[PDB]
Amino acid sequence: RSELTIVPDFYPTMVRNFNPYLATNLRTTTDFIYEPLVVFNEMKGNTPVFRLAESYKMADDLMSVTFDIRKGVKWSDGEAFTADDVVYSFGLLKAKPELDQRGINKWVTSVEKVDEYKVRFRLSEANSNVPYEISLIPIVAEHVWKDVKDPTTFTNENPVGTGPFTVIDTFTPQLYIQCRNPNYWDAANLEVDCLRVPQIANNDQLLGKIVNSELDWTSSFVPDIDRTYAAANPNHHYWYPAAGTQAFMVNFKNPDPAKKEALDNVDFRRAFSMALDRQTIIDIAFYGSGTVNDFASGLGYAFEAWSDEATHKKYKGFNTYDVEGSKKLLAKAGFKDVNGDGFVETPSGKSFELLIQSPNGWTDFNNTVQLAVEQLQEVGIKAKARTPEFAVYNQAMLEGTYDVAYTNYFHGADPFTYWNSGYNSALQSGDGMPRFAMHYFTDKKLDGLLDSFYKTADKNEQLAIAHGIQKIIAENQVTIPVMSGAWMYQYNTTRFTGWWSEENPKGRPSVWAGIPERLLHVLDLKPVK
Ligand SMILES: CC(=O)N[C@@H]1[C@@H](O)[C@H](O[C@@H]2O[C@H](CO)[C@@H](O)[C@H](O)[C@H]2NC(C)=O)[C@@H](CO)O[C@H]1O
Ligand SMILES: [Mn+2]
Repeated sequence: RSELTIVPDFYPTMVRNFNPYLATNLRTTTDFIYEPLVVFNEMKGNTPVFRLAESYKMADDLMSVTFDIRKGVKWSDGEAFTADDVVYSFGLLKAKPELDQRGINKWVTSVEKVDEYKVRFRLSEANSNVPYEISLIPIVAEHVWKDVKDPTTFTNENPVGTGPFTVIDTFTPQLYIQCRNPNYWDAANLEVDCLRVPQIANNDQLLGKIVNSELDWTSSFVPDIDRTYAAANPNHHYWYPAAGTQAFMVNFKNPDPAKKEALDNVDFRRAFSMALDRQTIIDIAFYGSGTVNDFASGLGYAFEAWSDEATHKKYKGFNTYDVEGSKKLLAKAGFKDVNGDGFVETPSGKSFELLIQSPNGWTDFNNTVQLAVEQLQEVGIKAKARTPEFAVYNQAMLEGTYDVAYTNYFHGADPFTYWNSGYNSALQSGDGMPRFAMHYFTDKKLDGLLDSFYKTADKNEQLAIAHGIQKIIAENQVTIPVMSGAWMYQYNTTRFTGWWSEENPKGRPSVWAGIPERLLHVLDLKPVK
């Protein structure tokens, strides 16, 4: 039996939860258990790869879109996959908005069933990118979930899915094995029988295992990769294609008076920013992987084609290592040390220590925070590294109780994914939404520009919109962008072949939940002969 050992996420222990709509589920639920209608290859310019849906047609006015369901597709329990499943799934999100992870309810007014295998989504507002948005909403089995009294707490321990791996062959606190859907519609193209998911708590435990070659597919941070991982075995391979932005997010509505006086001050944010030595952070915390990001808007040099150089040039200085500039700005801004501790107090003389957040186990981020704390001390800003578990880290943000958090973002073929997910105030409310836009800075014009991006197909018009987004975010130094990272990815050729690589760059190679292309990738693998 071919078993592919994968690590899409860390856990202290394995807790059986296959609910695609809950943040507490196993990260092998979406894609593998519940296959999407379509999987957009974001690397290749967001090209749709059709799976459960055969095709789709967006109306010319961009106010609706139809999807043709592929006939002959079955749930793991033999029942047919039809339009009823899609209709029910979005209806569920309307019934329980906490399960709405994309904020899709705002855009989709209704989801009508044209026929057994055809559904039509009607929008509340024009969005040519709605097909992409729809593709990220998990679709569950209506014949099963209609009998579930409370979907919000349903752990779905014995899942019925459309995906390649639905059989829970083994489940212990330290390991679970997800095997082949006995009724998979694309069975002929699946050459991997089981997904082997061992319990790994953090980057330290992962390193020990990966160098010992007991893993096949991973996307973790690995220190000194060449010496410690690559040079240790000819089957140890990796590929780090460029990815999105990484930055420190500040909470504009921190409940502490002193902290809010600091964080909700653009001069302080710029001074915080100039204190950071971005290159040293990349060299030290990331071992030279990644590039400096001195775009106040967080755009990143990779997307320079979308940048208005003038805007970049004007705020670049506030996003460049400059100790003297940082201290001079703090002083000019009225931030001074009035109690002899070497740290600046707020203008009203209040003391504060910024608790910088980064998830426990994410050593590359943890090291970045500590480096940042030390760099901030140089400019007189008092801070301390905190490493709460991801759940806590994430919660403190949805609830706005954190101070500062270092984080990465998802990355698309253009800056929209980044700007929209990291700044649209619509994504700042609602349980079930990610952390990305939880800085609590809001602007009507910004939201308008963002929401207008896909209302037009005129690239020159979209560029004009992009420029408008750039200058609002840059002007307000909403976050403290630091760098553009990469899709960390490691593969072992000991047991399987067919992996994506620089030489076979089919798309984002990551195995993390949220990278739907992982379904396509796994379907390219085959055990060694
Ligand atoms: C865009 C995003 O939020 N991606 C998340 C990933 O960062 C995260 O993976 C973890 O990222 C850390 C920071 O680079 C790594 O140190 C850590 O090793 C890595 N973990 C694994 C298992 O690869 C994943 C998983 O938590 O979630 C994504 O949402
Ligand atoms: Mn002081």
